[PDB]
Amino acid sequence: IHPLPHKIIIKKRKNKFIRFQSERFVRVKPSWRKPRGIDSPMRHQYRGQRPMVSIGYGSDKETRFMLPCGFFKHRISTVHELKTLFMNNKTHAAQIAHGVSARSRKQILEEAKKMGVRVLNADAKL
Amino acid sequence: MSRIVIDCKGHILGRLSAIVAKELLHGHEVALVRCEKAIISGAFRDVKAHYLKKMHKRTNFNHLRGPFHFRAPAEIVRRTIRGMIPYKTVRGSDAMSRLRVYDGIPPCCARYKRVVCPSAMAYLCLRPERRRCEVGRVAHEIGWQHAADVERYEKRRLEECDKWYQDKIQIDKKIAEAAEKDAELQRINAELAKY
Amino acid sequence: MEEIKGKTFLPAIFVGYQRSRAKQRENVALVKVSGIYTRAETDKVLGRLIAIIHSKSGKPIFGKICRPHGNSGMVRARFYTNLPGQLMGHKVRVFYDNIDVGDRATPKYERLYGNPNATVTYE
Amino acid sequence: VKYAFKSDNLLVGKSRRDGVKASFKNTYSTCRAIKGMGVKRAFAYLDNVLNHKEIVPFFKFYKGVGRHSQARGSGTDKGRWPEKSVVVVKDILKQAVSNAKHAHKKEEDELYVISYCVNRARGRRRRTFRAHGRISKYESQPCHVELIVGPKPL
RNA sequence: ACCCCCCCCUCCGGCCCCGCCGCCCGCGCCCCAGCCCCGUGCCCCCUGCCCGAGGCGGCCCCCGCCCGGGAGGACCACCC
RNA sequence: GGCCCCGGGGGCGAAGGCGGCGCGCAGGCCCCGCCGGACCGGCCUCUGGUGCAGAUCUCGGCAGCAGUAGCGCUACUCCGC
RNA sequence: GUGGGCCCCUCCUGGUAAGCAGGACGGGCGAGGCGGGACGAUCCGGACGCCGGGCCAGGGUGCGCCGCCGGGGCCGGAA
RNA sequence: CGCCCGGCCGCUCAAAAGACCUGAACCCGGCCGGCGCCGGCCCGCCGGCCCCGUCUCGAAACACGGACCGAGGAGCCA
Ligand SMILES: [K+]
Ligand SMILES: [K+]
Ligand SMILES: [K+]
Ligand SMILES: [K+]
Ligand SMILES: [K+]
Ligand SMILES: [K+]
Ligand SMILES: [K+]
Ligand SMILES: [K+]
Ligand SMILES: [K+]
Ligand SMILES: [K+]
Ligand SMILES: [K+]
Ligand SMILES: [K+]
Ligand SMILES: [K+]
Ligand SMILES: [K+]
Ligand SMILES: [K+]
Ligand SMILES: [K+]
Ligand SMILES: [K+]
Ligand SMILES: [K+]
Ligand SMILES: [K+]
Ligand SMILES: [K+]
Ligand SMILES: [K+]
Ligand SMILES: [Mg+2]
Ligand SMILES: [Mg+2]
Ligand SMILES: [Mg+2]
Ligand SMILES: [Mg+2]
Ligand SMILES: [Mg+2]
Ligand SMILES: [Mg+2]
Ligand SMILES: [Mg+2]
Ligand SMILES: [Mg+2]
Ligand SMILES: [Mg+2]
Ligand SMILES: [Mg+2]
Repeated sequence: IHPLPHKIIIKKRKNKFIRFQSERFVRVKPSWRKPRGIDSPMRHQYRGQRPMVSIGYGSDKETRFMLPCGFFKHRISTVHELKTLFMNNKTHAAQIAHGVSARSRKQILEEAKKMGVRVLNADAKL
Repeated sequence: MSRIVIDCKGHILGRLSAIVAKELLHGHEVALVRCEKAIISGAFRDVKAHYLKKMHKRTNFNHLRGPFHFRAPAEIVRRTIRGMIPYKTVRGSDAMSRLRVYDGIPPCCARYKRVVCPSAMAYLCLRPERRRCEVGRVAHEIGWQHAADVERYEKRRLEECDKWYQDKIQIDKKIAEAAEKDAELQRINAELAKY
Repeated sequence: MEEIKGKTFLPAIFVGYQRSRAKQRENVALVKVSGIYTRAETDKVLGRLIAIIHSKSGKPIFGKICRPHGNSGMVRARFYTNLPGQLMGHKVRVFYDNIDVGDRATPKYERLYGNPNATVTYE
Repeated sequence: VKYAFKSDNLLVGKSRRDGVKASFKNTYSTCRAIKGMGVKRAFAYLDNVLNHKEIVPFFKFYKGVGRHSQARGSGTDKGRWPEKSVVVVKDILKQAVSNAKHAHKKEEDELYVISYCVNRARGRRRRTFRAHGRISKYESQPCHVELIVGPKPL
């Protein structure tokens, strides 16, 4: 139920990269797009504009995809998949797919507790 | 968090204004007394023409929207200080609300301790041949209605304080006889060790 | 204020952040210390513990004097937590004595992201 | 069409009418002008409005409503006397007070108006004829009205 | 000096006095010269850091309409 | 088209909807609570009528404006009512 | 893809001249973020991944507004 | 069914699903809280920020298109 100690997690930006001028129009969604206009101020990157996406923000390769509790993730639906993917693993913890019912969440949870795997949505449906 | 009270006799308008503005922006309360005895360098006529040229500027289509030109020395000093404050922000407005400016010495300030700013006084700033004039007289030429009143009030109070000082002399001669508190000498010696 | 109650101090003022006319850096505060009119006379207040009182909750923030500024006795300081703009024009205390506040006077980037390679241990 | 007042562990009298052929803004102002009264005086006041002895003050829909002397102490200078709205609101008030008295032997002397809600309903669509061969609309704004009575708000 | 500024004259936030009648806040007074500058070229430097009431200076509060006439008037307002 | 170790997830609650955390430089993905009430996918190979802010775009709904602008042919009144 | 360019520095041609029109080596804007020149596509520096520390170019250092003192002088435009 | 004089209570049903599956946006009414984007700080201060798309040497332009919202909407095939 505990992972091995790791390097300290660094996020280079804490907020999300938001589309230009999506605060003025409901019809323009906040999902990121690349500015491509001839007089675009955010394309020119004058001062005071929103920050722009680039590969300089990527995470350190040893900590990328690591959840706050120090485990990497596997997403599973059946006891067969649980056993297979967590045969001799000490880096990932499991998660139950959202469509799995209460009846079988019981059985997955028992088998996981036996194996010694952490589950990240243990107490969803009581 | 006391107040600084400055006697504006002798001082140059712009130099005193710069001092007061910086002091206000450091969160200080400042009053200024005797604003009609502050000094503007140059010939009185040149000063006069400059202030009338200022007065010519108003909004053409409605003068109630226009720049307002105040005629009393206190508000002339206040407008000059606003020129050096960023008053359209909250910080600048607080600095303004911390100021006070006066013609003569009124009773609300008559028992404060006054100070001066010699590095902005005209007898140290201006060359002996340079002309100079006082704000009260420019104000009287541009429309201030109350010169004679301020002089009568100043005369009366100066006589009153001249009486007070005579008692003050002897009251000090008793205070000064306190060369007999050894609980004070036992530390004046310690002061001396460091001075 | 129940810890620094009896501690006498030299007075100071928080006048603003470090800035140019284009840019403003809120990591560093510009601070005025009374009786300090010279760059050379800043040696004595250099490296000293200081504090400011944040009105809400009445509690102090602790910090340290780091560096001179200009030719005229201004200093730079870094506080435990960067300061709000509301606190400008307020007073700063420079302590004559020593107080152990532990880690509680040092800035946040040095506290975390300082790179000791602090491995998250998990007990 | 459900109730908007969803308080629980209180003893209330409820009434309601859906799709009312009366001006929405007039009816809204009438209901807000009686909110908070005791039921006796709400009836007296509504009858006075009917007789032009008092007014309905107008917040929120007032461009073109005239200023009048009877608005002298209300917070605005604008009011009117909506007679069809007063008819509808009196009838709905009587229904609610009857409901509360018959559900508990509570008197009109401890009842107050504690809630109202007005909303816009689907209108009747007629037509009007404009110059140069054109046709434009001539709709109506009817309203949904509810009204709640109960014990003193504090 | 037909020029300019002020008075008279028009509007006028705010404020003051007087009628019927409680709260709070702060603690600091020489004057006048600078080619007499009269013995200078200092003080203060702790607004809490241990300060805390009279006198002297501030602050807050304090006052109806409807109704009908008119010398008043789009409605309002205004004067009775 | 296949696989999904006694044969993939589903009325012990599918798709969709409304709020909230997490992961990713990002396009996006994943989980939880509430609604809903019958279907849905991850990986490999195959196919295309495959991704919108704009076109005086098309069709539908609809706001401010606003209780606004506005309602020739002389004329009605009292009582039953 | 492009085959409408434009500006600066020096050198020129027509014109009274023009923020006019036509040519030349080199550079720039176009298609170049940042600071400064109050303000400007092109001037003065410097041409760009995301951050922490240090040094500082060009321009400047009464208050607005980040930054200073000492010393020696003086006190738009034509004939 | 009962009660007032259309309303309220409750009744069938797993459920009102009650003129009907789910029921988004734009826009609005009642109660409760407060008075544009980026950055720092817990939070109202300080700093920076012209309206996009387009043709153009050159657009914030007193150049043109665009009140709002949903769904559709343009290099495929021989
Ligand atoms: K949006
Ligand atoms: K362009
Ligand atoms: K005149
Ligand atoms: K006259
Ligand atoms: K298809
Ligand atoms: K209209
Ligand atoms: K010519
Ligand atoms: K380029
Ligand atoms: K280039
Ligand atoms: K175009
Ligand atoms: K064209
Ligand atoms: K062109
Ligand atoms: K443009
Ligand atoms: K353009
Ligand atoms: K223009
Ligand atoms: K314009
Ligand atoms: K415009
Ligand atoms: K154009
Ligand atoms: K045109
Ligand atoms: K065109
Ligand atoms: K346009
Ligand atoms: Mg017609
Ligand atoms: Mg016709
Ligand atoms: Mg298509
Ligand atoms: Mg487009
Ligand atoms: Mg040209
Ligand atoms: Mg600039
Ligand atoms: Mg400065
Ligand atoms: Mg439905
Ligand atoms: Mg248009
Ligand atoms: Mg679409």
